[PDB]
Amino acid sequence: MNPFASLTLTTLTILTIPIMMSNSNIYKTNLYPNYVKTTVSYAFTLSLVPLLMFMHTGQEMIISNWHWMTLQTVELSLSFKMDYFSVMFIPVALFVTWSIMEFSMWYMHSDPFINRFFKYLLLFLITMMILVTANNLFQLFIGWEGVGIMSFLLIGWWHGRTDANTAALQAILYNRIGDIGFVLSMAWFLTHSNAWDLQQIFMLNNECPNMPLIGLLLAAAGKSAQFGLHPWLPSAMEGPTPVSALLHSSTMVVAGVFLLIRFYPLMETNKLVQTMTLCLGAITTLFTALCAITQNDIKKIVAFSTSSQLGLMMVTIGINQPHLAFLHICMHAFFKAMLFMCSGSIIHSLNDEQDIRKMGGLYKAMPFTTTALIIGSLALTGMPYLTGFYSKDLIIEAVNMSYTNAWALLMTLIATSLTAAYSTRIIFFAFLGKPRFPPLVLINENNPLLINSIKRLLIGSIFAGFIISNNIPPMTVPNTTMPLYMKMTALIVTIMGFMLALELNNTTYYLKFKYPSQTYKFSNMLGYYPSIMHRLPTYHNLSMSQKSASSLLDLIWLETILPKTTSFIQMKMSIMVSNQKGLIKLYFLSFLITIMISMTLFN
Amino acid sequence: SFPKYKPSRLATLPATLDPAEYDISPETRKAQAERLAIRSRLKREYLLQYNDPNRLGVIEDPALIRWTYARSANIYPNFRPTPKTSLLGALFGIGPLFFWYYVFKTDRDKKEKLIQEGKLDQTFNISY
Amino acid sequence: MLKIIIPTTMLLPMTWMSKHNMIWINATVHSLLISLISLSLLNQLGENSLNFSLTFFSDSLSAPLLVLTTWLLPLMLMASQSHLSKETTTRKKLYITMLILLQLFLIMTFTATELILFYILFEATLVPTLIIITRWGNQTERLNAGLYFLFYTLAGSLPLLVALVYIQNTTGSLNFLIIHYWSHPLSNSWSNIFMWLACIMAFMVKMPLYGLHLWLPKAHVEAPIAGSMVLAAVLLKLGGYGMMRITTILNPLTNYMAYPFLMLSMWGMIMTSSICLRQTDLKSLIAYSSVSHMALVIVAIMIQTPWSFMGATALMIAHGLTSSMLFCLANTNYERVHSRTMILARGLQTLLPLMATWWLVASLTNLALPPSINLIGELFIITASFSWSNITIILMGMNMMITALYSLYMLITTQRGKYTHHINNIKPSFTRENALMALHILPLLLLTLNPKMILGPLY
Amino acid sequence: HVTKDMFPGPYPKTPEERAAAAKKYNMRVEDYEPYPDDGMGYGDYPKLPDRSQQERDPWYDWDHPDLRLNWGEPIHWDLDMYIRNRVDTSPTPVSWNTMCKHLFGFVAFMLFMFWVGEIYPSYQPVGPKQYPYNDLYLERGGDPTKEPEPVVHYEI
Amino acid sequence: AFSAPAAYLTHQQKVLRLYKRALRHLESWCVHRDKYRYFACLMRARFDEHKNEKDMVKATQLLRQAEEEFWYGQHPQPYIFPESPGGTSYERYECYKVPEWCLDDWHPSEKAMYPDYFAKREQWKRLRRESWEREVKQLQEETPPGGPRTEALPPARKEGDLPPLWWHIVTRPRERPM
Ligand SMILES: CCCCCCCCCCCCCCCCCC(=O)OC[C@H](COP(=O)([O-])OCC(O)COP(=O)([O-])OC[C@@H](COC(=O)CCCCCCCCCCCCCCCCC)OC(=O)CCCCCCCCCCCCCCCCC)OC(=O)CCCCCCCCCCCCCCCCC
Ligand SMILES: CCCCCCCCCCCCCCCCC[C@@H](O)O[C@H](CO[C@H](O)CCCCCCCCCCCCCCC)COP(=O)(O)OCC[N+](C)(C)C
Ligand SMILES: CCCCCCCC/C=C\CCCCCCCC(=O)O[C@H](COC(=O)CCCCCCC/C=C/CCCCCCCC)COP(=O)(O)OCCN
Repeated sequence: MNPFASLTLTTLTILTIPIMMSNSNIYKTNLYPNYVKTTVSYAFTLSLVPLLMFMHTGQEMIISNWHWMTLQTVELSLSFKMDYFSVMFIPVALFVTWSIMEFSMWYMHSDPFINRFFKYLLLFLITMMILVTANNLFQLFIGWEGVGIMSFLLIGWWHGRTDANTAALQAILYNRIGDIGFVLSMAWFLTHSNAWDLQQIFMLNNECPNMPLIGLLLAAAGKSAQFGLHPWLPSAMEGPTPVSALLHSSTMVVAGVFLLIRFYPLMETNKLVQTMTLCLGAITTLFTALCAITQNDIKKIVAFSTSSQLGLMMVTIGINQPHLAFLHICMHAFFKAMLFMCSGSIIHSLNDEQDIRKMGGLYKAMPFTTTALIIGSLALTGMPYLTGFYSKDLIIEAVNMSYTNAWALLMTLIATSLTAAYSTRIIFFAFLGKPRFPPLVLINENNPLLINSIKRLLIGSIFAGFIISNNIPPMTVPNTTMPLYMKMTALIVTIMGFMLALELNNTTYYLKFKYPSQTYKFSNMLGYYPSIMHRLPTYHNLSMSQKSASSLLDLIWLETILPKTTSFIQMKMSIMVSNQKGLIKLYFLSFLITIMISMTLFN
Repeated sequence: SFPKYKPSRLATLPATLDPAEYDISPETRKAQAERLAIRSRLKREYLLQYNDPNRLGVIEDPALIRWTYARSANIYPNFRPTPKTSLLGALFGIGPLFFWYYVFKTDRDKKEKLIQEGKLDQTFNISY
Repeated sequence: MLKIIIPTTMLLPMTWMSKHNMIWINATVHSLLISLISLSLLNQLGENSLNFSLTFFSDSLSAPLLVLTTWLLPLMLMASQSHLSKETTTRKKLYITMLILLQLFLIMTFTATELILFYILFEATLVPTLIIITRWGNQTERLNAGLYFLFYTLAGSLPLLVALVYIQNTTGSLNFLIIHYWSHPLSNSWSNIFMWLACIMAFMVKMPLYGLHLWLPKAHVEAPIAGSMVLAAVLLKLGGYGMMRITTILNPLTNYMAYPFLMLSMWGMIMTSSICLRQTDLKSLIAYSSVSHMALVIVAIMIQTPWSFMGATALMIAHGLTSSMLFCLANTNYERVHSRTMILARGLQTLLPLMATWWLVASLTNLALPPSINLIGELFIITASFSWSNITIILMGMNMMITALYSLYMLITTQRGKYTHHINNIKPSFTRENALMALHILPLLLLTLNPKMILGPLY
Repeated sequence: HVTKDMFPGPYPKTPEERAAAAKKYNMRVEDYEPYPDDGMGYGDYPKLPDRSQQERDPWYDWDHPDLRLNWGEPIHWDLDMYIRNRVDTSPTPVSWNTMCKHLFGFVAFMLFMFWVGEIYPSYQPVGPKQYPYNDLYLERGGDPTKEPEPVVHYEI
Repeated sequence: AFSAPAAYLTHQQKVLRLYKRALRHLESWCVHRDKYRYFACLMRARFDEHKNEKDMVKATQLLRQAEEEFWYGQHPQPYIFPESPGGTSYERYECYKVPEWCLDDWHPSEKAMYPDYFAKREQWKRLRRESWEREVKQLQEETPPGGPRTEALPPARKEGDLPPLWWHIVTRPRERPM
């Protein structure tokens, strides 16, 4: 009966079998990564069926299968939600993950613990699938924490490196800062709505107050790395390139945005929180693009581009278009994952070299990576009828054609221009000039794994936008009528950014050298935010933790008050009482005084 | 001329920008020679203890024991009641408690008053 | 209830009559069998309680604590069997006798239908712990620690006894059932205020409260591995059990009198979590983590709501298991290193991978990662506190952040990085240590499947 | 193997005990400087420079290359605060004050101009969206037994 | 790295270090090869204007304003080699570096595999053992009275002798053990 439930639970169930077999013999052989990749591909082709059923009928479900503890009138159960969002996001995530493991087959070929790496990737995928399909807040929290712990483990993959451990702890710190708001939202929802289920929460909140939505916004800012809590996402590039391509670019980092998508019925009934979301998204995308346009590490540039796209997603949520933000998530996963895969291929070909100053002529030296990166950059900047167009163009039109703040719209436009700027910066500095790598050329691409993994996401980044846009039902009123100039605002802004950044980059060939300005230093040092905020608070905390908390109070004053004072007083009284020289004259005089006092006082 | 770099607590002075380094003198040279002699003696002792094949244990580090002992067990016997210490202890051990007490007391009196007047709208508030 | 007490008493004759090289095997086997027997007490009712007789009764608050107490003894024996290798048979039998006596006293304490009997056993548990700390301890400060661990306790417990007998002169019965059924409100008077203080501070000193937590780092550091296990896992929960049992008669005076202790706990959790960040000792860091968790439990008990009590019970069970595991891992490091300093031995994941996995799991379960019962208790207490007042969430979130910070700091400092070069006596981990870690960790991940078993009588 | 005399003591007041303490901690008498004699129990422990371990020389052959420490040399009182995984004092290309001012100015300008944009929003030359059935009264909240005021929309 | 440090840095060492840092940061500024070559030759010409200078006070005044100018234009994000102390792969393979003494704790079933390796290891241990007593004596007889002045170790002077304190330098794990 109704195969939708059976299929949509079977995908997630069969995603867990290699974890069970990790204790078997196959885990000790070299066929384990192939086992995991085959399992993921089968899961994707099996999850393609519920998507087809939804596109045919629009069928949605809630599967509350197992009953957990019941606490008075509150019931907790293992409940999975299979709405449009889950049944659409699962296939895309599975496709991207399949491509990522196929790429990691070649990229991690020399890593001794490759089976453990694939197990970690599969565990992260399982936790993310738990997060996406969750119907209640406790299961969503379970996924929220699973993805964070897996990110911590994968960032510090090389545990002999100090910086990897530092970045992992940084990510954990920022995600716990978001966890504060997540827990606040959970507590408020249970206290007032008497349930953590999505249905009851939506029903009992006709006009949602500020506090739960502010908690959700804080959690989303923490997980999606908004401006206040951004640096952990740039710092997460310490992990292996497959980790940066899968977790911190396309799947995990959108999770916070997804959270705000899940609570959109409560989002639309509040205006202040929507304004806060829009402002945060605008400032985040602007700041991240401005930091990106002047970096030398390619992975850092891609991470900053991802953060700018997340800020754009948050702006879209703030302007009351959750479905459009979900579509942007779907397209961004495709093209950003393929872009990171191209970056990793180039990185491996140049003997683990990441700075763009040592990368020269690769347009002819490596052609497939060249064409894949060109297509990805065109999709990211937005080329009509590509996968990035069907999302970003509508984002820009919705921002322009709705009652927003002028400053947020201006920063969105400037962020689009800066996105074009850093895309052309990457292409120019990595593919056009004369070669600058060491003389021993080790450039090679003849490997079916890398080529197939890149080309699958290439076909995706070319066709998926059109297919998905023309397949899903309409979920919003279109902007059918538009000013002619305002119809082309995004295109002219992108072209202007392309041309201006190309002209600026072409002046590096000139035989003239000048010292940098203050704006360049501000943008290159990430607005100086990583310096101050990672040196001023932490020290001022840690010092206190040893000066006031540990030594002043715990070791000195709390010791002085109760135990030491008692010891001193008892010692003094014992010395005074016991210090009698043994002369019976004094004792007899004291006895006489006591007898007189007793006779004159107790009668 | 160029703008001058200003040192701070969390951004110390660069090694190549210290005025003391360029003021070379025989006394400074002798001090550096003695410092390197001390470091060399300690390194020689450590290597002599380290490369010994008979040793099958950790090499005790008196610096580490001194650090741990001074951090943990040497605090109170050297403590003296001082206006600085008395004031700082009173502040950091009493002020936060009374501050949080005032905050929570004000919040709870506000909530209790709102409940007594009945204007709180506690519908669906069942679990507590 | 005697079906559990009598085998525990027979554990003594068996140990003494046991062959000179078969004490550990017999003790472990029969302790595990007694734990299996005590497992039957989990079958509770939604009605009053399991009243076995006039002297002993069971409850769904007492049942998980009794199960944990019975389960701890085999783990304590397995941990202690290592460092007592060069020790004479008579003194090893004396050590096992002290452990058995402590378990018997705890088992009788957790049933305790009458409050004076509860006090007698609750203070009788002191002597074996003091003997264990002051006899089988390594450092010279152990004696001092023992003194502290003694007098603090008595400084809180002697007034309680007076209050207790005073109540029997007024109420006429100290039986828990009659006390619950015949409870009457406390008038807001100075005499009632002092009776409240006498009834409360005895249990607040053993949790311990933030102001009165000085004895705990000393006692935990200088005690042997079994002493640290029993102190962190079970002995800290006596105060919480006593508070939950005795707060019935303290109403409605609890509302006014809870404020100083609530403020002290809510700020001392932050203070101890921050103290954990700057610590050069593993055992001290674990002790301060225990202080933070028990401060949260104190907040839960003082809030006095059903969710508060459920979260408190779950948190006590989870914290006991987690702290015992952490102390065991630290002792396994110390037995190889003999320094007990975090920064001395580093990069142990390279040399001992399975022990690194055990360390990771222990740190994760101390970090309150869902759906572990640690997270269940923490979340229930947080929600109850938010219902109590919406401003507590700031302090709770700060505590969670610092807790995660210091947990991962402990993990990274000892497991990650580069190994110490001059240390060469790091032998592969034995089967005993790995089995100890597994037997510590598996019950947690099995209990998260059936949370209602540890949620207490208000479930 | 550690003796009683090789443990920290009280504050040194005369040059003889200062030299003895300097010898104890394996450093020159000139380089030795105890913490100021106040209530906090520093005793006689060297007040080494507050420089972090990140900016120690990364090419020297340290006995602990990760911590960048030598075997017998004295340990800074706040070593655990400076472990290359925590606060570092490495000099920056731009001065601390300049970075502070630039970051604060950027944040303040962003907040002020966001408030300004909130004061002056952007919209299209259109009227409010019209909804057919009493502004969707029945499908938004319900309450069919109240008969809301009939709203009629404009044809133009 | 391998060479022992000196008590101080001479003026020529300081100027060479400044030249190295300035050229590296100029290469970081000048991405393209021809531009870097032109500006590096210009910088070399600017440096060799004062090569023949003799006044030590004026020489110290030099290189100091040069260091200040370098600090002002030090390219706040310079190029770093991947394995350098600031590179992206500085300590990537330190987690795979296992000590040699760990092999002494292997199970006999594990030592059943690779028998030739453990035979050679036994010869190495004997050679270290016989050699060590002699090395200590050489160090004791060669070290100047009052303790060493520079952490430089002497070589072996006899026929059958070996360099003092050689075991942990010869037995480094690898640069890429796995
Ligand atoms: C209504 C009609 C609509 C049409 C309007 C008109 C259409 C466009 C008109 C054009 C307008 C300007 C376009 C040129 C942009 C400048 C590019 C340039 O020349 O850079 C070189 C030059 C310095 O180069 P350098 O230091 O020698 O670097 C050495 C090598 O080049 C090192 O080279 P490298 O290899 O390392 O990397 C090269 C990289 C590195 O270059 C950089 O260093 C980048 C830094 C400057 C470029 C960033 C411009 C983005 C502006 C967003 C700012 C938002 C507000 C921020 C508030 C800050 C508050 C302090 O450069 C690039 O790759 C491209 C940079 C970005 C240019 C392309 C996109 C920008 C055009 C879009 C702007 C507006 C059109 C939006 C369209 C939508 C329609 C409304 O940059 C400048 O001189 C700055 C010019 C503008 C900066 C304004 C911010 C100044 C803030 C000071 C205080 C202000 C008052 C605040 C008071 C607060 C008190 C509370
Ligand atoms: C050190 C580490 C922690 C250890 C434990 C510390 C916690 C114990 C603190 C006990 C709580 C406070 C004790 C009494 C609280 C009663 C409420 C009082 O504070 O409020 C006012 C009370 O007024 C004044 O407080 C009068 C008392 C003043 C004398 C107390 C000394 C104040 C500071 C001393 C602190 C030292 C405590 C520890 C001693 C060892 C209200 O005025 P009033 O309505 O009229 O009285 C109501 C009570 N009636 C109805 C019974 C009459
Ligand atoms: C770790 C150290 C903690 C120490 C705990 C100490 C706190 C407990 C309070 C002090 C002891 C009081 C014991 C009283 C036992 C309860 C009996 C009772 O309350 O009955 C009252 C008796 O109340 C009293 O007499 C109490 C007087 C207190 C005398 C001893 C003072 C001890 C120190 C007091 C200052 C400290 C206060 C806070 C201490 C907190 C601990 C830090 C009624 O008396 P009746 O005459 O029968 O009434 C007839 C008319 N209606």
